[PDB]
Amino acid sequence: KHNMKAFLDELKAENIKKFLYNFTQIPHLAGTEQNFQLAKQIQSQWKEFGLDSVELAHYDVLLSYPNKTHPNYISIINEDGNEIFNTSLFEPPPPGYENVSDIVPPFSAFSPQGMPEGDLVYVNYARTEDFFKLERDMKINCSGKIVIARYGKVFRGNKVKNAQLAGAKGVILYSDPADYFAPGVKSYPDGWNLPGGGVQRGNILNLNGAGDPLTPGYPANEYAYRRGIAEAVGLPSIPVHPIGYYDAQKLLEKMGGSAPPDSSWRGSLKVPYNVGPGFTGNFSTQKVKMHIHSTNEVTRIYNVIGTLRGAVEPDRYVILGGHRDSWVFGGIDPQSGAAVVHEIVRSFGTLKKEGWRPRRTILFASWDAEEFGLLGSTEWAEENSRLLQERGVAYINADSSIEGNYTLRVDCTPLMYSLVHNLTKELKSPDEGFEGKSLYESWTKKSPSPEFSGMPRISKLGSGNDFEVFFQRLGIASGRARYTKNWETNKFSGYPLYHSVYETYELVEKFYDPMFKYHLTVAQVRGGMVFELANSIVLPFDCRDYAVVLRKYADKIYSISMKHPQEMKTYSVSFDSLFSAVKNFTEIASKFSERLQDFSNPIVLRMMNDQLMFLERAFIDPLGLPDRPFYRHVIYAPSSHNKYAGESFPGIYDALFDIESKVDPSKAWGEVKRQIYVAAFTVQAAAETLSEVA
Amino acid sequence: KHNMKAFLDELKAENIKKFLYNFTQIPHLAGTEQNFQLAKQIQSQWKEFGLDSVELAHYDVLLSYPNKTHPNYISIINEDGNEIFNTSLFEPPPPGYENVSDIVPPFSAFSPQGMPEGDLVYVNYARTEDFFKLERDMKINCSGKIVIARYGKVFRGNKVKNAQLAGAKGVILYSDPADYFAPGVKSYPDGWNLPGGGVQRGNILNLNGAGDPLTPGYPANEYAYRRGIAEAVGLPSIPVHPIGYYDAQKLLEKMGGSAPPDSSWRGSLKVPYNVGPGFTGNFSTQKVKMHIHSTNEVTRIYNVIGTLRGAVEPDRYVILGGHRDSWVFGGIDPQSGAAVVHEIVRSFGTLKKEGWRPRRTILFASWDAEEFGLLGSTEWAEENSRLLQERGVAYINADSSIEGNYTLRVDCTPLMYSLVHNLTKELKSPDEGFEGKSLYESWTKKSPSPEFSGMPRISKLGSGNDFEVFFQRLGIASGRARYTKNWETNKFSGYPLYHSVYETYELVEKFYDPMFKYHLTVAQVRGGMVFELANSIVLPFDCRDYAVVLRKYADKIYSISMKHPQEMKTYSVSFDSLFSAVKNFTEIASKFSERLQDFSNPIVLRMMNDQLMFLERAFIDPLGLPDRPFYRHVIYAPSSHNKYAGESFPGIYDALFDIESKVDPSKAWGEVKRQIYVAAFTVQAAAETLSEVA
Ligand SMILES: *[C@@H]1O[C@H](CO)[C@@H](O[C@@H]2O[C@H](CO)[C@@H](O[C@@H]3O[C@H](CO[C@H]4O[C@H](CO)[C@@H](O)[C@H](O)[C@@H]4O)[C@@H](O)[C@H](O[C@H]4O[C@H](CO)[C@@H](O)[C@H](O)[C@@H]4O)[C@@H]3O)[C@H](O)[C@H]2NC(C)=O)[C@H](O)[C@H]1NC(C)=O
Ligand SMILES: *[C@@H]1O[C@H](CO)[C@@H](O[C@@H]2O[C@H](CO)[C@@H](O[C@@H]3O[C@H](CO[C@H]4O[C@H](CO)[C@@H](O)[C@H](O)[C@@H]4O)[C@@H](O)[C@H](O[C@H]4O[C@H](CO)[C@@H](O)[C@H](O)[C@@H]4O)[C@@H]3O)[C@H](O)[C@H]2NC(C)=O)[C@H](O)[C@H]1NC(C)=O
Ligand SMILES: *[C@@H]1O[C@H](CO[C@@H]2O[C@@H](C)[C@@H](O)[C@@H](O)[C@@H]2O)[C@@H](O[C@@H]2O[C@H](CO)[C@@H](O[C@@H]3O[C@H](CO)[C@@H](O)[C@H](O)[C@@H]3O)[C@H](O)[C@H]2NC(C)=O)[C@H](O)[C@H]1NC(C)=O
Ligand SMILES: *[C@@H]1O[C@H](CO[C@@H]2O[C@@H](C)[C@@H](O)[C@@H](O)[C@@H]2O)[C@@H](O[C@@H]2O[C@H](CO)[C@@H](O[C@@H]3O[C@H](CO)[C@@H](O)[C@H](O)[C@@H]3O)[C@H](O)[C@H]2NC(C)=O)[C@H](O)[C@H]1NC(C)=O
Ligand SMILES: COC(=O)CCN1CCCc2cc(-c3ccc(/C=C(\C#N)C(=O)NCCCC[C@H](NC(=O)N[C@@H](CCC(=O)O)C(=O)O)C(=O)O)s3)ccc21
Ligand SMILES: COC(=O)CCN1CCCc2cc(-c3ccc(/C=C(\C#N)C(=O)NCCCC[C@H](NC(=O)N[C@@H](CCC(=O)O)C(=O)O)C(=O)O)s3)ccc21
Ligand SMILES: *[C@@H]1O[C@H](CO)[C@@H](O[C@@H]2O[C@H](CO)[C@@H](O[C@@H]3O[C@H](CO)[C@@H](O)[C@H](O)[C@@H]3O)[C@H](O)[C@H]2NC(C)=O)[C@H](O)[C@H]1NC(C)=O
Ligand SMILES: *[C@@H]1O[C@H](CO)[C@@H](O[C@@H]2O[C@H](CO)[C@@H](O[C@@H]3O[C@H](CO)[C@@H](O)[C@H](O)[C@@H]3O)[C@H](O)[C@H]2NC(C)=O)[C@H](O)[C@H]1NC(C)=O
Ligand SMILES: *[C@@H]1O[C@H](CO)[C@@H](O[C@@H]2O[C@H](CO)[C@@H](O[C@@H]3O[C@H](CO)[C@@H](O)[C@H](O)[C@@H]3O)[C@H](O)[C@H]2NC(C)=O)[C@H](O)[C@H]1NC(C)=O
Ligand SMILES: *[C@@H]1O[C@H](CO)[C@@H](O[C@@H]2O[C@H](CO)[C@@H](O[C@@H]3O[C@H](CO)[C@@H](O)[C@H](O)[C@@H]3O)[C@H](O)[C@H]2NC(C)=O)[C@H](O)[C@H]1NC(C)=O
Ligand SMILES: *[C@@H]1O[C@H](CO)[C@@H](O[C@@H]2O[C@H](CO)[C@@H](O)[C@H](O)[C@H]2NC(C)=O)[C@H](O)[C@H]1NC(C)=O
Ligand SMILES: *[C@@H]1O[C@H](CO)[C@@H](O[C@@H]2O[C@H](CO)[C@@H](O)[C@H](O)[C@H]2NC(C)=O)[C@H](O)[C@H]1NC(C)=O
Ligand SMILES: *[C@@H]1O[C@H](CO)[C@@H](O)[C@H](O)[C@H]1NC(C)=O
Ligand SMILES: *[C@@H]1O[C@H](CO)[C@@H](O)[C@H](O)[C@H]1NC(C)=O
Ligand SMILES: *[C@@H]1O[C@H](CO)[C@@H](O)[C@H](O)[C@H]1NC(C)=O
Ligand SMILES: *[C@@H]1O[C@H](CO)[C@@H](O)[C@H](O)[C@H]1NC(C)=O
Ligand SMILES: [Ca+2]
Ligand SMILES: [Ca+2]
Ligand SMILES: [Cl-]
Ligand SMILES: [Cl-]
Ligand code: NA
Ligand code: NA
Ligand code: NA
Ligand code: NA
Ligand SMILES: [Zn+2]
Ligand SMILES: [Zn+2]
Ligand SMILES: [Zn+2]
Ligand SMILES: [Zn+2]
Repeated sequence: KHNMKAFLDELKAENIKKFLYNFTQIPHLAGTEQNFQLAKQIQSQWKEFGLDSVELAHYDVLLSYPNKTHPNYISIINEDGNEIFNTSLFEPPPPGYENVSDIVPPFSAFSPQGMPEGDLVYVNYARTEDFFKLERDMKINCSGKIVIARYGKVFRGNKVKNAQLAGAKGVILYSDPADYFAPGVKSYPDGWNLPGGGVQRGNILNLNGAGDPLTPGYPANEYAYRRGIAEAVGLPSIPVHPIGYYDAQKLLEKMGGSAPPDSSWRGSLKVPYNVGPGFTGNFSTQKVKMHIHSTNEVTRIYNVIGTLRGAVEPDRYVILGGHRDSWVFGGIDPQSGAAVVHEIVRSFGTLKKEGWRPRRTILFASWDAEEFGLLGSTEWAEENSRLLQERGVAYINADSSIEGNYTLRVDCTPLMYSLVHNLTKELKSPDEGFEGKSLYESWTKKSPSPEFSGMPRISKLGSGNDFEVFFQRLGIASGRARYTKNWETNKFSGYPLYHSVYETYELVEKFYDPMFKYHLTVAQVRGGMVFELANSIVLPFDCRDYAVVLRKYADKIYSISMKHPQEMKTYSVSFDSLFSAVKNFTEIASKFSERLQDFSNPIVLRMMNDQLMFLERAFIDPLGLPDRPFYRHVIYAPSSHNKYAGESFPGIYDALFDIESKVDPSKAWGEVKRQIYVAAFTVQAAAETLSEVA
Repeated sequence: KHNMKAFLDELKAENIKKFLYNFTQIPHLAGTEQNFQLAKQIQSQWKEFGLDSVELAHYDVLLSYPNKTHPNYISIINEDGNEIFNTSLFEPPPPGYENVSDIVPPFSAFSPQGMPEGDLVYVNYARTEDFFKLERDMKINCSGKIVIARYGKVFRGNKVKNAQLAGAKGVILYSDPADYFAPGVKSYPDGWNLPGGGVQRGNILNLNGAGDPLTPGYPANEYAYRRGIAEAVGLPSIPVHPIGYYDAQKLLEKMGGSAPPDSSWRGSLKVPYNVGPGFTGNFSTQKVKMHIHSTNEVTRIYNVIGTLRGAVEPDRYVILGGHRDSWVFGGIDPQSGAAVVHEIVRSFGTLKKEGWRPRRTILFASWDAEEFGLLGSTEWAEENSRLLQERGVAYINADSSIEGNYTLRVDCTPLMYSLVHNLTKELKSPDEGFEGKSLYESWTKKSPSPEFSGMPRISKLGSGNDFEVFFQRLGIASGRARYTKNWETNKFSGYPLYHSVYETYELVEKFYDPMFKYHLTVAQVRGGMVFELANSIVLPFDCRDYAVVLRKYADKIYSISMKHPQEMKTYSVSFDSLFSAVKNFTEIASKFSERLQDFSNPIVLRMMNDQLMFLERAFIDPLGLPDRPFYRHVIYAPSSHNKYAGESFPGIYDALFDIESKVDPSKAWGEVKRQIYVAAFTVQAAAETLSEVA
């Protein structure tokens, strides 16, 4: 029989391992010839595997590269202008890769050029609250200072935006062992920790969903009109560069001025973590100087798009997508994901060769330039936005399959919760101690839901990956899944070797997943979701699960506002309309679910499959959120303080944030009330898409 | 049999006449008790007629009314401040209505209050080109002047916006006999001409699609957050008032300063039409003073929404809508339309009582507050926008059924051209001399297409009526049809008694349509279109007709740009991408049409009906046109110089308009190129919705 079990049994750990090895021998930086060569290889293999069509979709987008003959670095300079300390020009390459060429040195993509010199201020993680603490409580002024911030806790683009708004003239990012060195594990190559010469690459844009900085709204095709650089979306205005902790120690050790305000500001290095500004007495005349010479350049990128045409509803698309470009070798990010997609394609293609087709069309995507701002997925969705919003059933992302070896991690729309619970109950746990038990059982035991006993934790989608255009701009039901760590060590930093030259095939094979069993489990979860989405007669979405979370989010946002009881009285701020809408959604969703159970009529079916498919769509507001026109989903947006985190009822959340500091409270509370109305209206409108249609 | 012929034969001229009489005995001003009473009557009768559900949908919107105890008027004042001439306080009521109460006196809805005094400037029709002529050629400065403009040629809101941007401190509108008195016909009540005491009411907003000025984007429901008045959409900033030609003659006769620049500036009154400023020598110390005391007030309005549930595709909506509110009695506008809708509902309901249902759902709408800015249709579409954009097949408007008795007028999307040709070939001409001939034949003979022999003229949709939200904001295929005049007399002014107290039942019964045969023909055209849209197995849209017009519009816009060959060379302005997209659309549309002919499979059918339904939808750009976020259709928008007229490729048109006067040509031509890219991209994206789906 050709059923989900046939699909799942065809997936092989050994194949994933072979593909990962194949994808990680050389760097595949976006816009480079090697990444175009890999794109062509994937296109050819997906054709071989049996897909109906496999095309490259190319765009010309703004990318950023260091200057090969004018290297980026940072110095401590003395009063004569002699550079007495220089940060490294490259990470020491790992064993056996010391002759690999075209390893891009560490840099912050899209940094402007410049050579600013000044006194250092240490700003902890450079979060909104770190700058609050500096300016409001400690009275330290960052204006015209170079700030030094540790990576972790929030997306590095938000750190840079925060530093810029504080008046910094430059930003130095570094990896503190507190955040990137797990106690009792060795540094690469003898364990999975970050060595002191290791450095995390990454872009520092604030795109807010825009895609290519030069063509917001429209695909960067051959005849596109581009903005000039001065009007580009999301570029930083001050130079930025990342360093490892050997070099950071040299920059931090001489720091003077004020003490750290508390122990939450101290990392693990043998330094005081003084905030500054500037160095202690002996060295007070020394300064820090950055030298940044990277250039932004419009460069061609290539997505591979594979199609497996649906037998019954070819005009309904279930999308499995993940990126292919990497900073260096991409051992985890993204090739551990891409190897998993390759094996999924292979398995579906085996079934297709035996005569099977899925009910709905499955689209497979190998995205380019994800690392430079989700550019390949966003440009392709801008090109195809009309097809996607009228036909897009679901998008399953497929970046890194592992960031640990402890348990499953799922972030998705509430519409997929029941699908994920059901599927994981049918899959075998790969975990030691759970032999013969379901993935659901092991996952639930290791990662319990905070709300419900006997259920596992499933998080809201945030951002910083290729589902952003599909979910928060276009309103297509989206999900992601990977193996993860126990979050009770170095929390809200990912894995230590993230975006470093040390993220290699050997990292994975030796330290994360030697048997490729976690990879296989992740292929079963991602592939299984795609299979059910593309093949179930009734779409496997439960609208009642949206009703339950909407109430939780409404309680949360109400609780935030209720910290200001006097202002809620003065300005007549009521949440009644939002609770009413959520109550109505709950009642209508319950009734819709009864009809979905209680209806041989393919029009009623497809009518109801359309109501299911368009339910995520109904949370889109075509006017977008304030000053973020590409974040249109009213229930979920990336946190305005951390692109990685999701925020619920983001319009109301941002209206309430730090509201006690606004100069005009009547105007600020007016805007809170405006966002309440928008959210209540959108919830009610979404509910009404589930009512009887006539 | 229950087929279109059964539907059409059930329609009766005598019923339309009875309904028109019933709807026009008292005024039905939006927001008044009498208009709520009529709404309740229509709701009750549509239920009686057999519709499945009939609901009122109410909103609280900004309306505008004169102050009953502080009347609006204009004076000529002398140097002592004695008011030596006053304009009328009311139109002399027609025979037999001299005791009807609650006739709203003439006023310009949404005028601010004020009592400005100053010298008059006569500005012809107050068009963009009239102000160009004044400022650029004649060197007359309107700053701080009261302008007097004749009605006609363009929507009165554009006149006011143009006067405001010229620095006027007030606007006086009047009806010139040149534009509102047809040679050789008598004034009401003895003919259909405007008497000298007659005055045209009408709002002077510039909403650009926004709907209620206080709630752009969202329905004005019970919990809506409203903008303050200062941030409202579209309100004029200077007082405005309309007068008849007896009073205008008194204001114009003393005008001095410069002569009219040419005869296109002279109307029919026995006055010089001097432009001013101010009066001739003897009277140079006299001034004009306005007294405006109207108030804007949030007021409840009521739409009636009737549903006839579809038998096979209940989740597909074909909408017949027209408004019910009137300025006074609404003898033509809108009750000649509403009586026609009432009879259509009656006929469909007769068939329903015999057991028939249409294939798709038909929604019937009696809109409120159309006269105050399309408010009722727009608020309802804002409320239901998600249902309408995923389910809306078509919208047929149904305002005034007659504006003349000469021939048919149709303005619609190209997607309806073939439907209209086919239907009119099956209908009988009501015209004298065409007994036994088709409506198509009489219409084609009297109103030939300018492009094609043996075809009738069908115009682009403009605006100034309730289809605006459905077509230009939401991208639902839309059309309108009515009987019209021969446009070779007083051109681009409508009918003489438009928006006057004289627009009565007797006007229609005595002078326009004594046998109600033109009304019946219009009921057959509107009703027949609805019938085919709601009942044809394959949607009756021909995508090839869009391809033909796209080429015509691309040639037109290219020809405008080619007036500036030097700048097109300097700035590398090419239309190649737009022509390529139009060529592709033509090829893909031809192939789609072959498949539509060449496919028992209801999924392929409905898949292809979805491609047809979503084709108009594909011309929407969710970012809207520049500074007009609610005009989202890239092919059609209301002219930025005249809301009544449609403009094709409006983004490029506005970028090219008066471009030779821009101070920064590189920036201006850059924006032309940007709009070319947007238009070429949107045409190609629309074409690709017609490609094979996978
Ligand atoms: C959750 O779902 C419920 C439906 O079960 C919605 O309930 C509606 O709530 C609104 C209030 O926001 C009600 O609005 C009121 O309507 C009255 C007229 O209603 C009649 O006509 C409608 C046709 O639209 C019928 O549906 C209805 O059954 C009645 O026949 C108005 O008279 C009310 O206005 C008066 O009172 C208010 C409040 O004091 C004053 O401000 C006004 O000035 C005026 O005096 C009022 O507008 C509506 O009737 C309810 N519908 C139903 C079917 O019960 C909730 O709105 C929904 N939640 C959200 C967030 O949408
Ligand atoms: C009307 O419809 C036609 C399709 O019939 C479209 O034609 C496309 O036109 C674009 C130009 O805008 C072509 O783009 C060119 O693609 C080359 C690579 O194409 C290969 O890969 C694609 C996969 O996407 C295949 O479809 C294709 O068959 C080929 O296998 C590039 O190499 C070209 O770039 C080079 O030349 C340009 C121009 O000189 C330089 O600026 C570049 O720097 C570079 O050197 C170029 O990008 C595209 O190939 C065409 N497709 C097909 C199938 O023919 C029209 O675009 C469409 N009109 C509109 C408005 O959309
Ligand atoms: C830190 O690095 C700086 C800069 O060095 C340069 O850039 C780096 C990224 C590497 O690619 C280096 O190889 C590269 O040189 C060092 O300061 C520089 O020192 C050099 C050599 O001593 C100076 O060159 C001199 O140039 C003048 C020309 O007028 C001659 O008089 C001299 O004979 C000599 O050739 C150079 O001027 C100087 N540059 C700057 C910007 O200060 C620095 O020594 C190094 N510090 C360390 C390792 O502690
Ligand atoms: C044009 O109309 C103005 C204003 O008249 C008023 O408003 C109109 C819309 C109508 O509703 C009128 O019925 C209404 O009166 C006329 O000017 C006004 O004339 C009256 C009567 O002569 C003046 O009243 C005077 O008030 C003072 C109070 O201090 C006394 O000294 C007088 O005994 C007398 O009662 C009024 O002040 C004056 N108003 C203004 C604003 O000028 C005007 O006569 C008329 N012109 C015509 C018909 O040619
Ligand atoms: C209900 O739910 C809840 O309770 C919500 C809970 N909740 C609410 C409150 C606190 C909170 C915090 C977080 C996080 C904070 C830090 C996080 C992780 C990192 C940091 N700093 C990090 O760098 N990880 C590396 C892998 C991830 C990026 C990685 N992606 C990329 O590398 N992409 C590129 C390009 C991206 C782009 O340009 O946009 C890049 O980032 O450079 C991946 O996705 O694997 S996640 C998440 C949820 C959360
Ligand atoms: C291919 O095509 C082509 O060739 C396109 C050709 N083409 C291109 C170039 C020249 C041109 C000019 C025109 C016109 C110019 C003036 C016109 C008519 C009037 C004036 N002035 C007028 O007042 N008519 C009264 C009835 C119409 C309004 C009447 N509507 C209302 O009364 N509505 C209210 C509220 C509206 C709102 O608030 O928005 C109001 O207007 O007050 C109706 O629709 O019956 S139409 C049309 C097309 C055209
Ligand atoms: C990753 O795996 C791919 C797919 O197996 C490898 O690419 C493939 O490499 C082989 C051997 O080089 C190619 O076959 C050769 O073809 C040429 C003619 O073009 C011929 O001269 C040789 O004799 C040989 O038959 C094959 O085309 C190619 N397939 C692709 C790109 O689809 C790739 O080498 C692996 N990469 C690494 C780093 O291991
Ligand atoms: C995840 O799995 C659960 C458990 O199987 C699914 O819920 C179950 O769905 C079935 C099929 O629709 C329900 O069966 C129905 O039962 C009623 C009788 O009460 C009958 O009227 C229907 O004809 C039908 O037989 C079943 O009740 C229901 N079980 C529970 C506990 O809710 C669920 O649908 C799955 N989720 C997804 C997204 O697939
Ligand atoms: C326009 O036509 C409508 C519909 O025919 C007229 O309204 C209807 O008027 C009649 C007579 O007044 C109403 O019947 C009456 O009902 C009351 C009880 O409510 C009773 O006291 C009387 O004896 C009589 O039976 C009828 O309800 C009403 N129908 C509606 C509103 O649906 C209306 O009068 C006409 N208007 C004009 C201006 O001619
Ligand atoms: C308006 O009326 C015209 C004329 O009736 C309609 O065009 C006609 O549509 C029919 C039905 O699809 C076409 O018949 C087809 O003919 C081909 C053979 O060439 C065959 O392959 C198909 O199975 C089918 O029998 C017919 O060719 C076509 N006539 C013309 C002159 O184009 C048109 O569809 C109507 N428009 C609307 C919107 O309904
Ligand atoms: C990368 O840096 C080098 C310099 O280290 C740049 O080459 C110089 O560019 C300047 C300014 O245009 C010229 O005046 C010199 O003649 C060049 N010098 C040398 C030594 O080649 C180069 O332009 C930069 N590359 C990029 C892509 O920006
Ligand atoms: C319409 O106009 C009348 C005046 O002709 C207004 O009534 C006056 O309002 C003023 C200012 O608020 C009061 O001081 C007076 O006591 C009122 N005078 C009279 C004679 O009644 C009235 O407010 C206006 N109506 C509206 C709805 O604006
Ligand atoms: C910080 O320093 C700058 C530059 O000297 C100054 O202009 C600014 O006002 C200061 N801000 C605060 C909050 O002290
Ligand atoms: C793999 O699992 C073991 C057992 O818990 C753990 O000690 C080790 O740290 C894990 N490896 C990684 C990379 O997390
Ligand atoms: C018109 O008059 C005003 C007011 O006196 C003046 O400020 C303005 O500059 C003048 N404009 C032109 C174009 O002459
Ligand atoms: C009705 O038609 C006749 C015949 O052409 C014409 O003379 C008369 O003016 C028409 N009435 C109206 C209101 O146009
Ligand atoms: Ca873009
Ligand atoms: Ca509104
Ligand atoms: Cl992922
Ligand atoms: Cl109409
Ligand atoms: Na384990
Ligand atoms: Na290695
Ligand atoms: Na005639
Ligand atoms: Na009359
Ligand atoms: Zn990644
Ligand atoms: Zn990454
Ligand atoms: Zn009207
Ligand atoms: Zn009107």
